[PDB]
Amino acid sequence: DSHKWEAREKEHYCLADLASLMDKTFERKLPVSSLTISRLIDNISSREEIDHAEYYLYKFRHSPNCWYLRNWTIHTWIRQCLKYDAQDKALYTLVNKVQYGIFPDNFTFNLLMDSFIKKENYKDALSVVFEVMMQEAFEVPSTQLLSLYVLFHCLAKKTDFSWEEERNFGASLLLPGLKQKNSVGFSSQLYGYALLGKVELQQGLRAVYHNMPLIWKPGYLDRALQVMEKVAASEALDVLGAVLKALTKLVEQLDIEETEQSKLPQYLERFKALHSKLQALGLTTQLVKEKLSTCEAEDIATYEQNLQQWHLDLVQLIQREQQQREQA
Amino acid sequence: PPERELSRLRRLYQGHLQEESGPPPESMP
Amino acid sequence: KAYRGGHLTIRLALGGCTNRPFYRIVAAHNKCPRDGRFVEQLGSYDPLPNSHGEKLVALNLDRIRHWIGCGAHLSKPMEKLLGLAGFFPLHPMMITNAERLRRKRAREVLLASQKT
Amino acid sequence: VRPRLIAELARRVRALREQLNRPRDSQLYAVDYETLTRPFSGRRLPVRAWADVRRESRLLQLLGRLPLFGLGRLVTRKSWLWQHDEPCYWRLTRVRPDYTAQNLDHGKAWGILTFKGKTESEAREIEHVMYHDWRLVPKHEEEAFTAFTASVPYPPLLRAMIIAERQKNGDTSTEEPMLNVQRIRMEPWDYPAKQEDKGRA
Repeated sequence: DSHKWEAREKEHYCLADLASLMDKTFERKLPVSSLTISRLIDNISSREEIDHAEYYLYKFRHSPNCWYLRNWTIHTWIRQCLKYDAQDKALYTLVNKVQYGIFPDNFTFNLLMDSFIKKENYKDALSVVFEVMMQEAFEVPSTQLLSLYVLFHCLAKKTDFSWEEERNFGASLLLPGLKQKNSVGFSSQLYGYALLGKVELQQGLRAVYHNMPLIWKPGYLDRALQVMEKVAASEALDVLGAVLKALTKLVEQLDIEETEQSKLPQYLERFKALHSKLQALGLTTQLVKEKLSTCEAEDIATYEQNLQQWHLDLVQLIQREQQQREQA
Repeated sequence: PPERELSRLRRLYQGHLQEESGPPPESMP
Repeated sequence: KAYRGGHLTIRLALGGCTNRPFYRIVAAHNKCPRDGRFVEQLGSYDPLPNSHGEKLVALNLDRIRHWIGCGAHLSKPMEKLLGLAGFFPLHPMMITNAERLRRKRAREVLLASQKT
Repeated sequence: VRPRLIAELARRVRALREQLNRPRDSQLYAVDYETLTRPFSGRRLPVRAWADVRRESRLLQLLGRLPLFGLGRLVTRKSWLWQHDEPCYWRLTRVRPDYTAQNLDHGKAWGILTFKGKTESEAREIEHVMYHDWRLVPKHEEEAFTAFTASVPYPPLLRAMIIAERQKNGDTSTEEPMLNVQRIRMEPWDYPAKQEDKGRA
């Protein structure tokens, strides 16, 4: 998964001939084309040129063409930092997420996720885990990939996990909670539905929809207390917390629907009289090492198809750029 | 009104509310 | 005069002396003043109870169906007045203050009760 | 005739300074969250809309973190949650976001409205783009969120005319005259209107 692109549609091999054109067209307050941004990004052979692109993609993110940041312009940047470091300044676009604004929601996310653990990368694979959690993804077998990895640091870091990183824990499992294949893909939702429900009565209902894509209905224990019956029509975290709330600011709900602190007796007996059906019909970190070779047939077929859709792109846009120099 | 919409206004103005009666009467001498 | 985006309104006007009101409904521009010039003249409204107690109104309701027929905006007190008669239905704010004073007479039936 | 050579040339020089050094959205749609005023204007927001700016979040500061700036995504207003459980929302077709603005928001966009389930073609501009009453619909539970399912008598004096015109013209016709409602449409006060009917100050 390296030398598929790197026959790279050969071109000019300079930077100072082009680093004084983009800002010159920035200081004239003119827009900048989406073709002239790429020709610095392919010219990366150093880390001094990495912060050259950080001084340029910042100003092109804040350009009147806030669109036309094309997906391969991200990906041709994904090659260079995987080439050089893939440790710190490769990440430092994705943390701010708006002063550069890539969003490469593809197989391009996974190429810097699998190249993480090749150094075993325990710290810098906590972040992109959280930063593709917020972005719209998970129509891909990378649903297996993050779920294999959130249960690497569920086994590693063991605290109250934060004020708001407890909410970051559950939010990274439900959007990969799309797994009709196995019961642990449904027993992964019971993990996240639990500790998203623990912030319901300590920290507020608004804490689940700050920035992260979750909805405003106040029941997430009851989104867990209904689907485990569907698994029972076909989990040791919820045992602590459901008694924990029963142990010892703007109001936006209604005076007839109850504030759900008063449904904790109907939260115990609705759950505790139901887990016996799993005992009547019929640990996790090993179950993700089963799917690693079961599925994951490595969808490179649409990757190289995207490489041919991009060869449809860059030669036709350059065919435009040649017209605006001869007609003048 | 149905009592759910009567509470719906009570959702909006929780810092500024008075209390009230229901029906106005029929006549007055 | 040329008024930037003017429409036509059917307003009331003062024409009596001090402490003697006398209203008179007019078809006019929106931005001309209350006492000022109108486009066309319509009936008078007498707010003072005359001999043996009547509060008189005149309404030529043939040309207001030519003027609200031609899309004239109204004034709120005249909006109540055709509901007090029956050319229009009754205004909601006239219904509320009817019920409010009733409810302000429904606090009188406990102030009368708690004394005797 | 004495022509106004000055008052003619003084009109383009306002029309080329409401066009050249106009301030964009970025410098007049920020809000102080500690005094509740505005930069460059100073005019405080009414006390009915204090929590929505202070405690909730805008549209394009929610839409500043998505690929293609939400090329077809769903957006819901904060009020539309609290007034109608019926699905009222937009879709999107185009965005024209600002560039001077740090921490991108305040831009321009347009898309497709669906009011409490009633959809419409002819994509127009969104209302309240700078307003802070906005929430995003996540694509987990996206399909069931969008799940949707006479004539009046006359006031009495105008009633008194038509019955008398019948008695004048020849027929008794004790049929009551019934003016209709069924042409007059009743869109609510919560319906957002078109944007370029308004002008930006």
